Amino acid sequence: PAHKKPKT
Amino acid sequence: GTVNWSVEDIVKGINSNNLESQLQATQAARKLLSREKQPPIDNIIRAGLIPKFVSFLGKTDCSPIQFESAWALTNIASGTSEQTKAVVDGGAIPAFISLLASPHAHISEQAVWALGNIAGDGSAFRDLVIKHGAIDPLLALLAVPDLSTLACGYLRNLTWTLSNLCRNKNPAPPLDAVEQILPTLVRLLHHNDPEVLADSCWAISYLTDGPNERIEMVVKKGVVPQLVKLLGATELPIVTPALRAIGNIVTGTDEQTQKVIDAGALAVFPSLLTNPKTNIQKEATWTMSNITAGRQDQIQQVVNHGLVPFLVGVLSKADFKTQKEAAWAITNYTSGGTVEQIVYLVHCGIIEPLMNLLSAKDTKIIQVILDAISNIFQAAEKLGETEKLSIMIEECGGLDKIEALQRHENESVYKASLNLIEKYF
Repeated sequence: PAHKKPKT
Repeated sequence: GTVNWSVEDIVKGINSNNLESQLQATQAARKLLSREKQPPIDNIIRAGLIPKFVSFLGKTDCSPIQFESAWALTNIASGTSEQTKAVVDGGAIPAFISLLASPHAHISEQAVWALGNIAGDGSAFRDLVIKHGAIDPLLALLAVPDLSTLACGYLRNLTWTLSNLCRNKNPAPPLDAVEQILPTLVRLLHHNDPEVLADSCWAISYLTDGPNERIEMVVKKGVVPQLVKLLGATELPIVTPALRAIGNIVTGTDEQTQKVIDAGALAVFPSLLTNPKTNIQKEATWTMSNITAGRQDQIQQVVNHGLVPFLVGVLSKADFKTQKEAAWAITNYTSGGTVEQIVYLVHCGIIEPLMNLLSAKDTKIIQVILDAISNIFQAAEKLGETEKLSIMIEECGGLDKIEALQRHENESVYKASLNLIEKYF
């Protein structure tokens, strides 16, 4: 699963 | 508007002495940074904007600029390690932790999100977030009688950030931190949202990925029945981390493995070992290999649940990486099993698929299979049945594979091969 994720 | 500003326009506004102007420029930066086609993260960093963004986190009288800079910093922190480092170097960690207490749910959520990206960089930033004291305010956000009164997206983001505080090794998270987080994580593991459930399983899989003392911390919290329940879910995003956690656990002691069996995990494995997703079969077989490495009564559990034919199936036809795990499962079975248990294995048809895999170029799988043969011959010797088994390996073409492997590149392979020739053949 994602280590990091931006807000979109 | 604030749409499509230049970076120099953003700089000009943030450098004005005007808080409203600064707010307009920060929003403009947030919109640049929230575009999917290559956001100008390095440009924003090179313009020196991060310290100004971090100082805006503390402007309690202008909650809009708190939110906009929080969002901007979130998306910078979501980039490379160098980009996350720039957010950390700007002093953002204490400032986000203070924001966790904001009376504006969308601002505290944004702080939660940002800390998750920072902590998600690796163990060092993870432990820096913990040392700044993030865990107490995060857990306090989840201290409600019923989790389902929280906003779905807010609860999902908190679960995901907590799972990053449980993630990564070299080193694993601090023991005190894990043990402070675990009760909340156990509560999330019982929530009805599929995304909360997946990320909670992921967190548990991180905590069980280590030495037995770490596995024991989790198992002692009674989560294994819930893990087995989630193991049977229909949603593959839930099954995957649930199976990972179970497989991690059965790498611990025989007693920890027994708790997985007692909770009923073996009854799910007919479906797991035929699951159409390749990774599920691989990790289900890997899990099986560490159960057959256990006690004879635990091997007997594998027999009783009807799983040996399923191992024959995986060994007969699967992705090679799954077949390799199946080879391991068999060698572990034949290492610790009784003569009667090993005879049962042969009667289920293990010999021919085991022979066929002696054509693989993988040197480790040949060793593993050759070792299983010795174990199986050893059982036939305690019965005088060596001749009858020698014929079986011959009658399906196994001895062509064996009497050839004596001229193999690997020494341990050549040695076991000619040995099996000379002793039986």
